[PDB]
Amino acid sequence: RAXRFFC
Repeated sequence: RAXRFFC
């Protein structure tokens, strides 16, 4: 996605 939560 944007890499806020899954990074």
